[PDB]
Amino acid sequence: PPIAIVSPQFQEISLPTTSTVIDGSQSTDDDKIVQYHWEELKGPLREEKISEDTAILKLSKLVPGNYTFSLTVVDSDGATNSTTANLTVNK
Amino acid sequence: PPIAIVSPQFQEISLPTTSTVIDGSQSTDDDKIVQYHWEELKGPLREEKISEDTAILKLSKLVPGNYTFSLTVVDSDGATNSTTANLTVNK
Amino acid sequence: DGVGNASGNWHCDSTWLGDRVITTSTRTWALPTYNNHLYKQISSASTGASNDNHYFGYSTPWGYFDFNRFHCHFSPRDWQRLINNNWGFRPKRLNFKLFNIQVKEVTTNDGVTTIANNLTSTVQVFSDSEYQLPYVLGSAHQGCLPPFPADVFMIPQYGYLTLNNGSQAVGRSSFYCLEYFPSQMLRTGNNFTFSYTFEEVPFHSSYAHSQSLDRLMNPLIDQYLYYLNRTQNQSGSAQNKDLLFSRGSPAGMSVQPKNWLPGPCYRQQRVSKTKTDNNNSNFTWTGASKYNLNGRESIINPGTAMASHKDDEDKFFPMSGVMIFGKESAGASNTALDNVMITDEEEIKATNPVATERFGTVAVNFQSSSTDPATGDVHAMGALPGMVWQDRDVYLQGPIWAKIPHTDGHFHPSPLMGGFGLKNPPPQILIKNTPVPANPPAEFSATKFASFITQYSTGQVSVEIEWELQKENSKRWNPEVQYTSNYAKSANVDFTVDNNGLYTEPRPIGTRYLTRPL
Amino acid sequence: HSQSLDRLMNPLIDQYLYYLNRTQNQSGSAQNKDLLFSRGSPAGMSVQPKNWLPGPCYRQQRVSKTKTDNNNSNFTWTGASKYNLNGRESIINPGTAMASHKD
Amino acid sequence: HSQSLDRLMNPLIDQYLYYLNRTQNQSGSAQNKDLLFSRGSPAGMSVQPKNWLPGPCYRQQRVSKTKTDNNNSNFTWTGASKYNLNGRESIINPGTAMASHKDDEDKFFPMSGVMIFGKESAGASNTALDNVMITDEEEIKATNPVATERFGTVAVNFQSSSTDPATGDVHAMGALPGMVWQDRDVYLQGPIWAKIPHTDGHFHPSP
Amino acid sequence: DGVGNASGNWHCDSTWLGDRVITTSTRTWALPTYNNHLYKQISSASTGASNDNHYFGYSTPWGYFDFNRFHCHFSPRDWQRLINNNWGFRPKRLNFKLFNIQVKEVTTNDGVTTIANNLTSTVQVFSDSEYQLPYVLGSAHQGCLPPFPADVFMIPQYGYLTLNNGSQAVGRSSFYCLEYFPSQMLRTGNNFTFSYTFEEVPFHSSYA
Repeated sequence: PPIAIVSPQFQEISLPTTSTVIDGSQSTDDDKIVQYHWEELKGPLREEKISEDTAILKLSKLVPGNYTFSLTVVDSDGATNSTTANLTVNK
Repeated sequence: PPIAIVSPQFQEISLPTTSTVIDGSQSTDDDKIVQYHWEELKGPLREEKISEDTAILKLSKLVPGNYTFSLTVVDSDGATNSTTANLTVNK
Repeated sequence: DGVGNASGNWHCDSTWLGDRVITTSTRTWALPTYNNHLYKQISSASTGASNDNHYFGYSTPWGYFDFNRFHCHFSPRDWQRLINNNWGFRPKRLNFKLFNIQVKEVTTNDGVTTIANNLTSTVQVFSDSEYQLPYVLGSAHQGCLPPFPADVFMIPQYGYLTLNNGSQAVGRSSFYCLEYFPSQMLRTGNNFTFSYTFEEVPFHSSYAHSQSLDRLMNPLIDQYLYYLNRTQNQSGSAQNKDLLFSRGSPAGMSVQPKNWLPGPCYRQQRVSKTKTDNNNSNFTWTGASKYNLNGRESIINPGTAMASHKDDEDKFFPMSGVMIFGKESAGASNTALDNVMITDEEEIKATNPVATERFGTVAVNFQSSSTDPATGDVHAMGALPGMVWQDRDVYLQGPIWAKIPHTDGHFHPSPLMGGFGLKNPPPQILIKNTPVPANPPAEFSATKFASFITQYSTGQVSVEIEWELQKENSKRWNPEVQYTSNYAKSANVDFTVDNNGLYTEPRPIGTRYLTRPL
Repeated sequence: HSQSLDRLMNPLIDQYLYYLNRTQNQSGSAQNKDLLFSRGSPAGMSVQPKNWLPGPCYRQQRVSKTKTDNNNSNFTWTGASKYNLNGRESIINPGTAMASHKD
Repeated sequence: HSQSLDRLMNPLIDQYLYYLNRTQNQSGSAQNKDLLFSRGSPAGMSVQPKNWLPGPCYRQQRVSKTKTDNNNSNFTWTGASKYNLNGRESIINPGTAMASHKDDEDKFFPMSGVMIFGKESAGASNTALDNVMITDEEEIKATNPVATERFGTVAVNFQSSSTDPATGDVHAMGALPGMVWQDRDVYLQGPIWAKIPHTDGHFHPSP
Repeated sequence: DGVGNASGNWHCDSTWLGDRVITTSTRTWALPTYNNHLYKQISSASTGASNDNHYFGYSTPWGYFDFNRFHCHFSPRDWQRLINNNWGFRPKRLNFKLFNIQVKEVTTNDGVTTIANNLTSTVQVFSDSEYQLPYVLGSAHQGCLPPFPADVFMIPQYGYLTLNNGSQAVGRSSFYCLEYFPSQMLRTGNNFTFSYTFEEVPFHSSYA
């Protein structure tokens, strides 16, 4: 289809240090993938979103809670696949 | 013993510009020193501590008041020496 | 001149002359039939690999000889005899021979393989001595001559990759038909010989500098050049900025005017061999050093020649900055720490930086009364004028040469895996069983052939490289550090066979044991 | 060149040099840091030990020929690559030999 | 050199190569992004396609000979340029061949980028400014950069409708292809030769 | 020069000149495959032998010729002809030849051995004429030429013992790889010849 895979689905970040990376760059295809698209499902506000239309995330300023992003890839010709990630952020 | 020496003991930082360096890298020994260890005695909170287990400090976001850090060095074999520094921060 | 006559003898000498050493090695090979004689293309669209792991290429039935590791020529005693008293070595000429060809043919009649000796079947061999082909050698693959001489090895399969727009094929993608080269038909009585002479490649520096680069001064006399010692006069109250210069130094050695610079740097990641002092992420590929080439990322691995760690930090290694040779009992997927051999690279700490460390700090702003002199942190550094460095060490396992790619420009063409960067490397010797078909039908058919006779070859192969040594000219007083065997009551002798005949190389042996002053 | 620089290897045989594949063992709960090395690669080509390096670089600005996907500033001379020589700035133009764009 | 490096063109004829002059058409209201190229230049010399590059750079610290315009810290060794070799730091001093200051900035000197010869009545410890001789290095301003100045600015991000074209500031620069530079001046006091250390590789072995 | 030609003739003379006697002997040999072509080490830790019976060594697939008994050269009449009227004897020179090599290959297909003649397979022979190897000969072992000339014999296996701290291996324990010597590939048509001249060893006093 366009098959996507996220880095783990499940991460464990220890407080106070909130600076992680979700690596959706191991997502495969039989051709090139035109773009990688990040979104967000859960989580509170006040985060510095950096480059949602790219491959490797640079996540900062994470409130301990439950974040849930989602990677979506687009083949040529267009085909989507949404695989999500969970951010179990604990003190 | 492990003899340590701090950059001055006494600094004078003018407001609003709060970005200083305490250079505990002139601390001597007869052998190598394994690590340099910074701590803190006085001062209010809300500072961005950067690399307390290193040689040259990078201090930022200093409230005008009285900070007091402390350098501690460790020889091989282990020997400690705590020499402190005062941060006379004035407007 | 067969059939009842050997077409060559077994030569496996290693002769040590004055300024040159001739290391002959002869192995027994076995060439199967690859692809059932087809130029099948290979791409990534069948498996469906990642965006940086797409490829496109072809996979021939030819097979190549790759004598491109050092233990294909040097026994561990000859390597020890070389690296202990030599400041350098380079090859002069090689001499390749391929004899005693036996073309068997196997019949799996009713589940029973009956291997039958065939006498009229041939074997095609050509050496690509004009470099029209992709040069797969020097990519550090398997399928070499084996280390231990009493091992029958199996010849690799010659595939090649070309340009791709992912798993597609751009109109620059070249196809190489390898029967469109003049090969040499070899029966069971003939032999393939050719000779080759290397370029005037520089000597591999098989020494370690006994002086640092920032310690190249007389420790007694002080200099005549001054510098700025102090930008703040201590008059016991506050700042003064009197700009105190003073001469030096006999003792303040870190601030003197040096004359040269350490080499280029490109930081890897500091990773502990002890698992408790590593981050709990993965890592690699998240915090690795990698480069964008045509919009696809690739780890540097092992990068530029840099030292592995600081003084007495043996637990740390650069994430991809070291050669990691596998032992036996090491699979090709997710092996633990014990079954590999991380080559510690620490003899080049003098000139070269540390791959897990910054290469200094430049300044950012302009210092004044208003703004403090903020400095930035350098991580990657291209070559400045006045930099000296020393190339990556070679190993008994590691590769001998590589091909300098035929580009319009290249800077210091030493291969990053170590070795001799050659413009015109030893040519690829490609070998292939001539396809002998099975019975054709009685009426003529247009379709090519769906049935051949299953066969394979075997035979011997001699490679004889003459090296040129650089005898040391030292006036060191105290003894050198040389590669010695562990003198102890041991369970098994190192670099030898086992209870059931498995040649196990226990450790990677470098070549930098001697000391030349810088 | 009909071959890439990071594609100078035999696509069939795998190397004899190892590297670090994994700094975190997946035991289905949390972090372990077991430092898993493994051989490669025939397929994981992006992580292998290469031998050479791509050339020098000095970034220019990515400007679209389509006017709708450019910033509404000016730009040039604001976000251009330029050098100080005797205290006066000059655009590099065209700079070092680099490719124009990706695939 | 009696010519600059970025002044190697005929001041009368304009070039035949174009470049991007403008990424925003002024139609007196707002942004348009029409990508206006135009030829040049006889006069807009800073934007032309040059052919060569100035030399490598590695920034020192801008320190005034006048004591009133220096920071009240110490400084040196806090904000100096230094390198890690086997885990011990050493000031570069005098570093690569770079010019000392800009046009008519004689009061400034790189913190460790100049030869500082001592006079007589100059001790070997904590001498003042008068008893030394800071060698001003300004004849190589043409090819070489200024040691207290950045060697240009690269770009960081990808410009689009969403994100502005942020540029980063270059401080240290290894040798690119096409760089020309000129080596450090000699003096009547300074040294004649040096030994190239017997290493396996060295880049442009001038001391 | 094979294949349809013998590469040597059967010489088994014993000629008695005045002051010298030339004793030729020719035997038929048979060399198997030892260790299945492996340099397996041998020690005492597997069996667990006594404190004076510990050893450590290696066991090659090579095989040696040991013509180091007197009846490999002298028939009992020639020995009687020697010892009855001679006050002494010593050897001057030897002359070793190795011919008519046949390399068979056996297929044990379904419990039935079908020995098939192979023609392209070789045989490696080298004479260690510089003494880099352990000299196992003279240790009074079996596997010589047989006494009686009409006997097919089987070639021994070349193993060697080195230094040990019991059944361990000290760092002086040498390992000898024997393909690291120039051998001679011999097909079914070639032959190995070399010659050797003894030292001026004293006469063996064959008198009482």
